[PDB]
Amino acid sequence: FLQINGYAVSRGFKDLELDTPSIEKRFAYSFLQQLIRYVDEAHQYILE
Amino acid sequence: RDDYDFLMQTSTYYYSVRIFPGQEPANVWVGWIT
Amino acid sequence: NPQPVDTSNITIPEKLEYFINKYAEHSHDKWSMDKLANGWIYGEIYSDSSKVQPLMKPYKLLSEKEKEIYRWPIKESLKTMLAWGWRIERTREGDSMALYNGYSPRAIDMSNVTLSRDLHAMAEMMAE
Amino acid sequence: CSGGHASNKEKEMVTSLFCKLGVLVRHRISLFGNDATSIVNCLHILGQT
Amino acid sequence: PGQGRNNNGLEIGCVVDAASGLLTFIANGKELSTYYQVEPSTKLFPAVFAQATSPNVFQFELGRIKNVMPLSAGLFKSEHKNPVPQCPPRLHVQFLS
Repeated sequence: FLQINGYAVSRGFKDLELDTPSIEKRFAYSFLQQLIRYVDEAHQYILE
Repeated sequence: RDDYDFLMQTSTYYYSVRIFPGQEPANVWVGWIT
Repeated sequence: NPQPVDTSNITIPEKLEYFINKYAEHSHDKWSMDKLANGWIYGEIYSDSSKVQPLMKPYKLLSEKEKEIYRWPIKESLKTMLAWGWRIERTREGDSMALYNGYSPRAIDMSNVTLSRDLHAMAEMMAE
Repeated sequence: CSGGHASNKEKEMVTSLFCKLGVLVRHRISLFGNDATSIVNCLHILGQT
Repeated sequence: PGQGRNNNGLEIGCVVDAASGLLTFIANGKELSTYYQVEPSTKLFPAVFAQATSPNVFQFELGRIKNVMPLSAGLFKSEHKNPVPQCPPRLHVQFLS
């Protein structure tokens, strides 16, 4: 009926912007980054 | 009531198209083609 | 836990109120033909056991209470819809329709008309 | 050919991970409790990648 | 009028004057402004172009209106004087492919 009377209801909030050009949000990016954090932490761990 | 003699002498022909409710009629075109 | 989204804070608008009035007209209409199909007898006295009732009168004629008992659930319905933040826009052709404002009282083939997928998801979340 | 290759920074950071893992494994096979072979295979597949 | 398809199914009625080549259309009982004039000896095929937005798309009705003889009379030579509408098996829907 909303469609019948032509009222369009939309999402509660439209997305403001997606930082797709910035590669920091790549799944490989964050995963490999945490991989490096743990590698460095374990490296100084084994240095101790 | 239409005149039977008029129906006999006339040449105008008719058909119709019922767009079922809910079918967006802007997406529906009716007419003749060659 | 059975809790909905509370929405008591928002107020209903009037351009939405015209749509609410039309949909309450539709609600009354389908209720009336439900009574016709069931076979409720037309009579001033209202007796469920005798199946008699006088409420087959048109929506504009219809009792304001009955109009109100349609409008109320409609009011909290659009109220929760706005609580979800969903913005509602009246099209210009729809506005022209309100401006313009045998005779068979016919319902609308809800099943035949179709809905978009995002609105389907909205229908599912409001249903839950 | 479908698409979705690693970025230049992805490649940089993978290579840095390789270097630091090699530093980690350098002279620590005895420190690793027979898992040194697991790290050896890890650095291996890292080399082929 | 607007929302004619809403309350009831919309009815577009096509009338062709084979003696003069005038093609006119009536929607909801009133004749629409758009009209066509065709040259003599033209063969016109009834046609509907539709993008389906519903399980049920449309319906060809081979009925007749006041002072207009139905489509089967024009199509078939045997029924050139038969006011009764007909849908013989020869008539069938064909889709572009």
